[PDB]
Amino acid sequence: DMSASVPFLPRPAALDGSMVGDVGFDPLGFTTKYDIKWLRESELKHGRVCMLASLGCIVQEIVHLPFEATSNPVASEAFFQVPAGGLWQIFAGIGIVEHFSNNFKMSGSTMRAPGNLGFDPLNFGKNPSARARYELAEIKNGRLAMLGFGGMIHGCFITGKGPIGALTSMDWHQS
Amino acid sequence: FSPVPSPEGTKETYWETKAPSSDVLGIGAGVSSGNFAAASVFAALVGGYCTGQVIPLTVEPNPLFLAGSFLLPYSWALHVAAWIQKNNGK
Amino acid sequence: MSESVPFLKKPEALDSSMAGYAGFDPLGLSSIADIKFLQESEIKHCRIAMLAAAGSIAQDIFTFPGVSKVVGTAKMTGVHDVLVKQGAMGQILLWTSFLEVFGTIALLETLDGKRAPGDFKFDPLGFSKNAETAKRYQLSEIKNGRLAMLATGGMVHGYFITGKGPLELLTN
Ligand code: CLA
Ligand code: CLA
Ligand SMILES: CC1=C(C#C/C(C)=C/C=C/C(C)=C/C=C/C=C(C)/C=C/C=C(\C)C#CC2=C(C)C[C@@H](O)CC2(C)C)C(C)(C)C[C@H](O)C1
Ligand SMILES: CC1=C(C#C/C(C)=C/C=C/C(C)=C/C=C/C=C(C)/C=C/C=C(\C)C#CC2=C(C)C[C@@H](O)CC2(C)C)C(C)(C)C[C@H](O)C1
Ligand SMILES: CC1=C(C#C/C(C)=C/C=C/C(C)=C/C=C/C=C(C)/C=C/C=C(\C)C#CC2=C(C)C[C@@H](O)CC2(C)C)C(C)(C)C[C@H](O)C1
Ligand SMILES: CC1=C(C#C/C(C)=C/C=C/C(C)=C/C=C/C=C(C)/C=C/C=C(C)/C=C/C2=C(C)CCCC2(C)C)C(C)(C)C[C@H](O)C1
Repeated sequence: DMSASVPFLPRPAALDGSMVGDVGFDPLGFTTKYDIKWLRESELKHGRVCMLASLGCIVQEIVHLPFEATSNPVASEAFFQVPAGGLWQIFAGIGIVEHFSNNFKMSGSTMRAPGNLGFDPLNFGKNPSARARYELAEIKNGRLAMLGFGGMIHGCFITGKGPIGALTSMDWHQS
Repeated sequence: FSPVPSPEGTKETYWETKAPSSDVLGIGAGVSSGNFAAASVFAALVGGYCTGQVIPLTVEPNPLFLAGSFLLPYSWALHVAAWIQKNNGK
Repeated sequence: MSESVPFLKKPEALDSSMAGYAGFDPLGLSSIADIKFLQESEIKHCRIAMLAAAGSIAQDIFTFPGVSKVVGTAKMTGVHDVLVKQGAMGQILLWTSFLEVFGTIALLETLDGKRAPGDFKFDPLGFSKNAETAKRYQLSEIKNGRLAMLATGGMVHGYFITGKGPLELLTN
């Protein structure tokens, strides 16, 4: 009927309440234009990268390898300091992993279950009742991570001190 | 050869009468002929005054007089709408 | 005839059911533009103006900690220039613009006629569940907003003439 998240606007037709992590929040109606499974797959993929990335930014400030250029406390500044060959290795690996994960399938070809890559080395969710709460947990923590990583990366651009240093050392008593 | 689309709200405007139907005035279809005639004279006088006040154009023209000068051509369209409404009994 | 202006005819588009109806539209602007759009705009203008008038008085009475260094003496419109240089005005614009984007979707729904104008279903604390009190509150909102629109213009123009600000000008 009407969206729970946005009370005034009508409920998006596509959602149906079925999908995990849905509160009716689609004001601009992207769902009508695009396939729901592809959209959710992008949202999960974006979130999973962001969760790893935010932990990485904090860890990069706190810990370093016993090597130069990996000792930088600023995430972006370290990206420049670290050798290009390593960045190329990761980028090539990620491309190979995308090819590996989808069995060489594009957006039309990929659409299987939504976001269910099925990588389960340790199956935390043995119980079906317990599962879908792990689903719910992943989506909410990933969304938080996407906003937090962006918030951190721009704070690194502005303050330049890394995430924890910026947070504790807020500018205090000066314009 | 195939149906030609038009925006929703397209209506028929072909006329062979003395004056066109008031639908040709769009959002101004309900305004009276007196109100267009008074707006016509008002826009003509204010537009002519504002135009006259900036005829020697400088590098600092008053923006209100520039904007008010656009009332002169708008008054032409206003008196045309006044003739249309007077001849439609409005 | 019109309840507000006896000599002129009653405005056709306007109806008694709508809140804040005085039958006042001498130039018939309601005929030219969709009434639902005009209702939504009037309510929006009223609420922005209400915040503006209260803020205008409030800035005279008290100022938030540390603001005084940034705003040396300027009041009303003058403060905006300094806070435009600093980040305050831009950050407000950004968040209001984000709100307005959803407001644009809401406006479309009002124009289609599906949704009643000016209602965002924002009642965090219940004040309008009676359905009799609701209408009185709505009339109060319209009249207070109209007064605040007139007030905001009145105060800012006094600032233009003298720079006093609303409360200071009253004192002297
Ligand atoms: C989106 C995620 C992301 C991205 C783009 C980067 C990118 C970068 N990291 Mg970071 N990192 C990340 C996540 C990420 N990291 C996470 C999650 C951790 C652990 C909490 C770390 C811990 C880490 C350390 C300790 C250091 C870096 C450093 C660096 C930079 C140099 C490359 C290098 O020397 O790697 C070196 C990377 C390692 C020695 C170990 C990385 C192991 C991975 C990233 C963590 C596990 C991820 C997960 C299990 C992957 C699952 C794979 C599965 C899908 C198959 C590079 C810009 C270096 C740097 O310059 O520091 C300032 C450095 O010293 N990273
Ligand atoms: C149109 C409204 C409007 C505008 C443009 C401004 C603009 C400004 N004010 Mg004023 N102000 C306003 C309303 C307004 N204010 C209101 C309503 C009040 C309380 C009565 C104040 C009280 C006030 C003080 C005390 C101070 C300012 C100051 C400032 C300047 C810096 C920004 C700042 O810190 O404001 C901060 C303003 C607030 C935190 C008050 C906002 C409160 C309103 C009610 C917001 C309510 C949001 C609502 C609860 C959510 C509704 C959601 C719904 C739409 C769905 C800036 C020029 C500062 C300045 O430079 O003074 C010289 C300053 O010290 N304002
Ligand atoms: C849903 C909804 C809508 C909406 C919305 C919103 C708010 C959408 C917000 C979307 C956001 C914020 C997405 C963020 C993506 C960030 C990514 C993928 C970054 C990954 C990290 C990387 C690549 C890295 C890295 C790095 C590491 C870690 C360490 C460094 O040394 C190096 C390096 C810098 C390279 C709207 C309102 C429009 C309407 C719609 O109807 C419904
Ligand atoms: C699923 C599963 C397993 C797994 C797994 C994995 C990899 C799990 C990893 C999950 C991770 C890394 C989650 C981390 C999310 C980050 C968040 C929520 C932070 C948001 C930031 C905020 C709120 C902030 C901020 C900040 C701002 C913006 C500015 C800063 O100056 C300061 C401040 C800090 C305040 C595996 C694959 C092993 C197998 C198994 O079979 C299934
Ligand atoms: C509680 C809450 C809600 C809320 C809310 C809010 C924020 C409601 C706020 C409503 C407000 C701010 C009303 C303020 C009106 C101001 C007026 C009428 C001005 C009168 C000034 C005059 C006549 C003058 C003058 C002057 C002239 C011109 C020049 C000067 O030199 C002199 C002088 C000063 C005399 C809502 C409804 C959103 C939902 C829910 O319920 C939760
Ligand atoms: C410029 C600038 C800025 C600014 C700003 C702002 C806040 C500008 C706002 C200006 C406003 C709100 C003007 C409103 C004027 C109202 C009028 C003329 C109505 C009068 C009533 C009439 C004629 C009749 C009334 C009537 C009576 C008497 C009898 C008939 C019935 C009735 C209709 C009731 C900043 C902030 C960017 C700063 C920057 O540095 C400079």
